[PDB]
Amino acid sequence: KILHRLLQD
Amino acid sequence: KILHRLLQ
Amino acid sequence: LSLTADQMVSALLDAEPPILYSSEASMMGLLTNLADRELVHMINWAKRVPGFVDLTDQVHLLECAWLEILMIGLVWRSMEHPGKLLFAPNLLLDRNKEGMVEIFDMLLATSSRFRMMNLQGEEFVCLKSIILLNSGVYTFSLEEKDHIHRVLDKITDTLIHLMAKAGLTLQQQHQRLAQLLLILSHIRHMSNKGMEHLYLSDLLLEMLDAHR
Amino acid sequence: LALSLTADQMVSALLDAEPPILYSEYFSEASMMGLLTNLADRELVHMINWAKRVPGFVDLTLHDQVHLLECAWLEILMIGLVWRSMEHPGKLLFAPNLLLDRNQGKCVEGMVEIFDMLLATSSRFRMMNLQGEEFVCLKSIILLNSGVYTKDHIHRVLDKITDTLIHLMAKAGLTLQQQHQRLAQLLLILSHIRHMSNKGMEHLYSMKPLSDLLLEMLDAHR
Ligand SMILES: CC[C@@H](c1ccc(O)cc1)[C@H](c1ccccc1)c1ccc(O)cc1
Ligand SMILES: CC[C@@H](c1ccc(O)cc1)[C@H](c1ccccc1)c1ccc(O)cc1
Repeated sequence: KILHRLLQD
Repeated sequence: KILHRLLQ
Repeated sequence: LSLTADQMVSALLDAEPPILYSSEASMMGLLTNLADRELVHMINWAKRVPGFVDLTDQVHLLECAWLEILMIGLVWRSMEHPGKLLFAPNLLLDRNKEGMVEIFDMLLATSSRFRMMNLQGEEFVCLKSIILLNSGVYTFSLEEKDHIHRVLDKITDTLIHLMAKAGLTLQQQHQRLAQLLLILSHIRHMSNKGMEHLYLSDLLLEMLDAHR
Repeated sequence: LALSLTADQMVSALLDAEPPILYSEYFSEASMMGLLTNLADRELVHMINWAKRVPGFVDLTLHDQVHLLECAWLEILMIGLVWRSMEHPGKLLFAPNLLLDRNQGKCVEGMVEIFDMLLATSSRFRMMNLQGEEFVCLKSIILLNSGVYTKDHIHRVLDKITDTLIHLMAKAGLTLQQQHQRLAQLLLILSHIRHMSNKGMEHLYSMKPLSDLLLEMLDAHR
């Protein structure tokens, strides 16, 4: 899930 | 509709 | 509409429906049969909810909130039975299930939430009444809508009455009020999800066809 | 951190974290959804950044942050739609250059029943004269609440927002009784926002050219 990446950056 | 009769 | 909040509670408590008794295909038959007989008691209970008979609208409110009212009743019955759901005194089921295994957990979660909050019966009957009047109020005419809000406001006052007469501070009253009503949002969720899987007497399908 | 702020500091943080009003490109069944999915996709990117600026959200586990966003994303989209459609009765303002009516909803099948509930919620916010400071509180509540039973820290943050809501109403002249009644009225609407989201989610899965993120969000409700 790309949502993990957005929430970390 | 069934709900009509029972309510009355 | 002109009842004291003590008289409000007394009216709702006295109007309470009784707790009825009752593989994969057999258990659905039990729940379907049980809910169908509960619906009969709910309708006559709804007639005893203050302000409900002052409407026409009654059919619509019940068609939208029937599964909600059934679920919050279930959750209320399962409150003192951790990890399990008390559909009937002779039907106590836990997690140990096709697709409603998720709904069970949400019901268990809701029941668990009622437990730690130490939900009172006086508060329960208020919430159940709120669900009835609120769930189908923006799907309507507006002459009755104004009256419904007045009844909703009255039940809100009754809720705050109970908490104040329990020793809770003014802030604790607001907080508990919010906590309670926020749970109704989850009940709407469980109802919609439960209504989804449902898609079997004539009445139970008349209610079921309304959410198609 | 969120626990240790004033009600005024809580409001100011929420108002400052507010996402901007995006525009769409410059109908039919495929074109309508295209503009909506494109708008929603760009809104979601801002929402994720808005979520991280909501007090007590970063203090949660990343997994929990994903869970809450996936459960509330359409609610948050809808309550934002409803809010900015207040000053346009009978119409839904998706974008400043995308104003739609009830008849225009008839292009996407099954979408007109959602539009009616959205307008009704909007006219309700109108009738209540919902304030912006109250709107940002409701939106934060939706974020933290909608997926909490699917926790101990979240319930304390929710209580903080409840304190903040009462604070706004007390600082507006409303009596104690009027504060409880308004608070209750606002939170009951959240039950309907949940209902609209569920019905909207249903029709989206019935249609599923959605983006990867928008499809990841929808698959969470599958
Ligand atoms: C949670 C169990 C209910 C249910 C509702 C929807 C489903 O897809 C699966 C189960 C069940 C139910 C309700 C309506 C129709 C079938 C099953 C029920 C709920 C409350 C109650 O007091 C008695 C039974
Ligand atoms: C109600 C409009 C939304 C919608 C949601 C579900 C549908 O089946 C049809 C339309 C919509 C939406 C969401 C996701 C995908 C498509 C459309 C949306 C909502 C608010 C907003 O600010 C931007 C778009």
